[PDB]
Amino acid sequence: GFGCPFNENECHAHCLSIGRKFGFCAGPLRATCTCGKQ
Repeated sequence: GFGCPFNENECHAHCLSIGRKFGFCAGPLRATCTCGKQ
């Protein structure tokens, strides 16, 4: 995905910064991140 496996901390913190409290990278390619609450 966008963050993992490259930078999970970034994707994670990034998603966490948009209100979401959890989330990971969405898709295999560096597209976006899948937040736990969209």
